[PDB]
Formats: sequence, structure tokens, C-alpha cells
Amino acid sequence: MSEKKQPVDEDNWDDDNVEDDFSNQLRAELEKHGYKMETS
Amino acid sequence: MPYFLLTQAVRTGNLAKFNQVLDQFGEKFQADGTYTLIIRLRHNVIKTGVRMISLSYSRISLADIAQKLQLDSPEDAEFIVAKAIRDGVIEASINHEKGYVQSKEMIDIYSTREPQLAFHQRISFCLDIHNMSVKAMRFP
Amino acid sequence: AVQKVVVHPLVLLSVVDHFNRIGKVGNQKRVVGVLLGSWQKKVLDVSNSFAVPFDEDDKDDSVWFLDHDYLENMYGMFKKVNARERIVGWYHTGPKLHKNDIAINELMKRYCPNSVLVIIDVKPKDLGLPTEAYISVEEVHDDGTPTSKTFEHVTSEIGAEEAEEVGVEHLLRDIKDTTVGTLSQRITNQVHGLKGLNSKLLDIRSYLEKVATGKLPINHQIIYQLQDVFNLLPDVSLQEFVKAFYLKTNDQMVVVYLASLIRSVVALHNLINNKIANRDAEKKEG
Amino acid sequence: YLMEGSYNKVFLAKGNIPAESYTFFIDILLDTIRDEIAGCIEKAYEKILFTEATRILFFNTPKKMTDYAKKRGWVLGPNNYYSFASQQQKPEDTTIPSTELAKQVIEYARQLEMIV
Amino acid sequence: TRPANHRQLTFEEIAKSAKITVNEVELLVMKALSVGLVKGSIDEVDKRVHMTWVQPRVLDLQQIKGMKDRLEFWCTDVKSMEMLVEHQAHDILT
Repeated sequence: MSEKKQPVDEDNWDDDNVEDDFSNQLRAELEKHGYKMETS
Repeated sequence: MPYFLLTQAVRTGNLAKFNQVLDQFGEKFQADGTYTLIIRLRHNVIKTGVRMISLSYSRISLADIAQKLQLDSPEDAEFIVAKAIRDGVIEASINHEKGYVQSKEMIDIYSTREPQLAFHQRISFCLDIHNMSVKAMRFP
Repeated sequence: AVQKVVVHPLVLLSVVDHFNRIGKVGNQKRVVGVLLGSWQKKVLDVSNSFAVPFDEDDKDDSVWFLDHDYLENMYGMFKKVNARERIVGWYHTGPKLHKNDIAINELMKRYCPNSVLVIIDVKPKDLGLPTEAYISVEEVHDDGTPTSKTFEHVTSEIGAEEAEEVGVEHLLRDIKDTTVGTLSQRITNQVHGLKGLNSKLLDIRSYLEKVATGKLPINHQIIYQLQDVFNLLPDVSLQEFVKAFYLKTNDQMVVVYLASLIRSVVALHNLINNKIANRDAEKKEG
Repeated sequence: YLMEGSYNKVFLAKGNIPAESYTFFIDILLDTIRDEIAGCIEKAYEKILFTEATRILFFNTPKKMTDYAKKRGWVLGPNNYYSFASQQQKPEDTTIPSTELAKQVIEYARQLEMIV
Repeated sequence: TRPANHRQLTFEEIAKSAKITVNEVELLVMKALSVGLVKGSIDEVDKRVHMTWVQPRVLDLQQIKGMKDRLEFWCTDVKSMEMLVEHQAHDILT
């Protein structure tokens, strides 16, 4: 404005929530998905 | 950035993930004076985990649920659910013999009550848009 | 047989104004005239009418007499000026018929095969749609008693064609017309509960009164049967009426959404075009 | 521990407090927790075994559980307990909410007439 | 006779009143279905009997008193709720 308080101090986002779920969980993932095969 | 990692670990159901962020990133929260939430948010993390597990599992064992949420003991497994029922978090009925926890899915009341409560805000807001448009329209 | 009747305001007025004729000379009783109807289908229609002098002695309280020659001449004049019009029955202003009115129909039944009698009300009071319509039939009875003639109710409605709507709507100059979509449905919404209540309340006071006084019969037969029919419906959930809830609300779902859909469009055209026509038109003037 | 809630974790922390002078306060904290055992156990649990509830009430065979057999009521069964009947009061609610369902629409239509 | 409805019956009730075998209660009730005094459908999986409608016959003095009480019960209720409907709609009419 700049008056008063402030001088004192589809889209891809909806799916980017789920991507954030993929970031902290199960990586992507390829390698682990391929490593779980020979474990048992 | 530190704050964003905070909410990132908050929406998750892992409790240890949440306790790490306060340790590493608390130094920034000191400056904001935002520690007032960090004590009371734990209640919301445990309530989130139990909500997930409630809808995502038909029947869950109270002893086996503690390992995933690092609940650590059998006794608090009854406590979280006790207050969950007390606050209306989960409608499941629990039997203590072993014990076990079973859950049921009830509906059909549903769109009776919830949409009309929203409509009360929707329509009132739309007629307010009409009043605010008439007000600025009558000036000429 | 006959289902419903249609009575125009013109002929109705023709009863009322004759009530002003005999009003000044008085005295007792009620206006009695012969009705002129028009029959184009099973639905009945009335256009005009003609009054007839009638007097009821009191001694002789069941004595009734009409003018037949005058009836012939006046109906002949109306048949002369209008070939379509003919007598469908008779009429009186009531307000409530008397037991003697059963034979009055039997007289003129030589003129018309089925003569429908129409009560009217000259002084509007209660309880709703005016006048009345009765048809003369014989339902016998399950008792085997000699045949009793009781008049049966025929639903009446006020109507018109073209020119008769003109004067009627023109002379009022009182209340808004109609107006459909806003004040036509809500006012009648309260009319539904109000006219439902007072009808039910006067008649339900009658039901409690009939067993104390008015016996016999009264009750029986017609009373108890319809009584159980009234006890046929409680009428609510359980069960499925519970399930009509969310689909009624769900019928409101799309309606609220369409509402809010066009509400923003109204604000769109109005605010956009007006704010432009406000500041951009004022800046050129000053 | 009160968002957990506790109950038991607080009972482990209530043994060791420096404190000081918190004795007079932790007795009040005691009673105000113990009635919450009774309030928060049901609704809603199907049943709980005898000695299992005796593990939370502590003592040995207290008269507090007899006073709870009065206050709750609720049920007292042999070597067990019951939430009957049933879970409780069985809300439907059938035609009771249809009154306010009509009532809400009354003033809702009024808001439609205020536009008009 | 039952205040009901709650109009659903049971095979044991007809088996006790009619003192007949369960296999004959079929033609029993179905005869009345053909006559038309009652339209109630029969549950033959649980042998239960579900009555519908009713056949009114005569009346009793006690039944007239119960009648006018249950009857006026209707007018008081509908008048009280109707006046609420006009209560909220009174100020917007004038």
C-alpha cells in the first residue's frame, strides 16, 4: 500500500500434496521395490 | 523452510518424526515465540494417526498398533481411544478381553445434516454479494 | 356423472344485486332463482341466470312456490338472445339450505334431466372459497330403508373465458397481480395452513359435539368408517422416510449450487459495467 | 500427559515430585482424575473384566468401586462388567430431527424472501 | 384391538387364537386376502404375519371417548406447529 503494518517487518499443487507424501515416504521407489524380491 | 519441514512432519502419523523437528528447528521458533503451539500440537498428531488407522482398518489389535505409532505400552492404547470416543473422533466399539478393537462404517445420515449447514453459509453469503452489488450499483 | 362446476363472477354478482333488489323491500328468507348453465363437457359451466320471485310461508314452513309462467317467458327471452344458454339448475343464497329444498329440485326436474342447485353467499366471511354445489342422487342404504334422497357435494371453482375476465380484474384496483414466483406462492403457503386449520378445527369441534348433542345417528354409519381411515396414517418414520431426508437435501444440493452459480454472474455484469460507467463517465464531465 | 491422556503415565510421575507443597494439589489432582476413569471408560466399551478395572482403581477391594456401582449404573456383573443397555440409549433419532429439519428450512426460505 | 402400529403379527398368535395347525394359517389369512377385509402380506420365511390397512366395524362408547381424545390430539398438534410456520414468516409479509 505500503501504509501501516507492513513496513514494520489445475494445478500441480493439489497433486504436489501427494508428492509431498511421496517425498517423506517409500522414496520413489525403484531399488527397494527390486530389493524386496530376493529377500524372500 | 524450517517451518515447512515442521508442517510436513505434522501431517504425518509418525510421532518421532515430529519430535525431531522441534529439536533441530526449535532455534527458529524461539524468535517467533511460537512454542505455544508446539506443546498442544502433539494431541493433534496422535489424533491424526488414530484417525487414519481408524478409517483404514476394519479391526485393529491394541497391542500391535503401539509399535507403528511408537506408543510403547499397552495401557495408553486404551487411553487414546478412550478420549477419541469422548471427543467423537471414532465411532468404533472396542472389546477388552485380550483385548481387541473393531470398527464399523456408518453413513446415510451424512448429506442430511452437513450440506444444509453449509448451505446456510452459502446462500447467506450469496445474498450478501447481492446486497453489496446493489449498494455500489445505486450510486449513479 | 358431474365432476366439477365453474361459476362466473358475472352470474354470481347477478345473484348478489338481486339481493339488493329484495333487500330494501325485505324481509325474511333468502334469494331464490333459477340457474342458466352451459355444458360443453362433463365439466359444468355457468354464464348468466335470472331471478324468480319466491316466498316461503311459515305455517306451512315447508311450503314453497315458484312462478312457472314468468319462468317460461324469461327463459324464452334468454333462449332468443342466446341459443347456447340453457337452464342447468337453480340457486339460492342460503347461507344454509333447509330440509324443504329437496322437493324444489323435483319440480323443475321436468325442465332439465339433472338440475344442480348452487348455494351462494352474499356476505363474504368464512371460511374460504365461496358458494357451493350439490347434485341430487339416490344412494339407497345398506339398511334397506325406503330410498332417501340426499344431495352430494360437487367441487366448485370460479372462472371465466375472456371478456368476463376483463371487468372482474379491472374493478378491483386493490392487490398486486399476481405476482408469480415471489408473493404468489408464499401468501398461499400460509393460506394452506390457515385454511387447513380452521376447517379442521370447526369440524373437529363438531365431531366432539355430535356425540354429546345431535344424536341420533350420528355416528353411525358414515362417522366411524372415516374415523378408522383417519387412523390409517400416523404418519412418519420408521422407516424409509428417514431415507427421504438426504435425497430431499440432495435435491437442494444442485439448487443451492445453481443459485451461487448465477449469483456471481449477476454481481459480474452489474459491478463490472456499473463501475466502468461510473468512474469513466464521470472523468469526462469533470 | 493430559492430552494422552494420563491416567497411568501421570500415576508413574506422581510418585516422584520434588515437589514442593504440591502434596495438597496432587490430592485434588487425584480425585479429579479418578472420576475421569469412570467417565471416560464408557461410553463406549462393550465390557471390561473385573480385576482389569481393579488394576486402575489400585487399592485392593475399595469401596470407591461400590460407590461407582451406584454413581455409574450402568451395570454390575459377576467377575466382569457391562455397558448395557445399549452403548447407550440408542439414538435414532427418527422423527425428532425432522422437526428442526423443517425448522431450518423455514428461516432458510425467509432468507430467500429477504433478497427477494 | 391392538393400539399398534406395530401392526405386525406372528404365527404363534394366530396359532394360539385360532388353535389351528401352522400349515393351515396360510389358507386362513389368504381367504381374508381374497375377501378384502385386510391386505396384509405374509412372511413365510419366518412364518410372521404383517398386517396392513384394517377393517373397521361398529364402535363402542369407550371407543367414542378414545376417538375424540385421539382426534383432538391431532388438531392441537397441527395448529401449534402451523403457527410456528407462520411465526417466522410473519415479519416478512406485513
